Amino acid sequence: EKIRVDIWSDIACPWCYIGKRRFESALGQFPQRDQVEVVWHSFELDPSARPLNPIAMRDGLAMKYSISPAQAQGSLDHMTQTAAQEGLEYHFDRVKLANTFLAHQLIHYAAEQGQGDAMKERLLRAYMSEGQNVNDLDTLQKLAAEVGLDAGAARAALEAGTYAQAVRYDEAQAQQLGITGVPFFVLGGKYGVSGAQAPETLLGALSQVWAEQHPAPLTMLGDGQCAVP
Repeated sequence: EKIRVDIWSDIACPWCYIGKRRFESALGQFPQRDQVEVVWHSFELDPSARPLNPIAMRDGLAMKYSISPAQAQGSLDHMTQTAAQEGLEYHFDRVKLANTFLAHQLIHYAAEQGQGDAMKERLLRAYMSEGQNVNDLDTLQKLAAEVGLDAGAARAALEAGTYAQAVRYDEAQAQQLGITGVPFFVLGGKYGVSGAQAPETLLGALSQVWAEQHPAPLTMLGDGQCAVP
């Protein structure tokens, strides 16, 4: 009697924060919201990224998509305004272009304490709005503390690379599934929703899945059978 939602996401993707808000709006409108299980999965836009790339986000975007810095800025402006409608105040001018592998590990650590979503949320805010470097261990330990985790233990887990493999397995699974962009939603292990779609769309998917798991009872009409006990 549960609905599983698997979400692949990168901390470095502004559409993932937008998508998280839109999914949260859909969940709020969904009558059976208490039956929904959300599982975040690791995705790295660029697994081979430098620990910290010193350049401005605008310039990194320009290089990535081979567009003018003016066009890249227009893309940043678009995402900024779109995010504001979700109650997100982005500051792309402060963004630190960090490798997110360790941050994804922290989310895995947090999820074992049952705080995966809060850790994900904290990291998205730290990256998109607060100009924090999510590759930096001090920073990650601090964010873990703010979420209410054992900050000493979290940092120990990060330095040990305890969840490094769990993160790579997440990314492999996305690759196997053909997920090449984020956010990506999987509902009931069957349905896929690509990108940060409208709450109405995600609500529709939730509703469709619930409906399929709870079909109308048949009218039984009044010499044996094989039953599985």
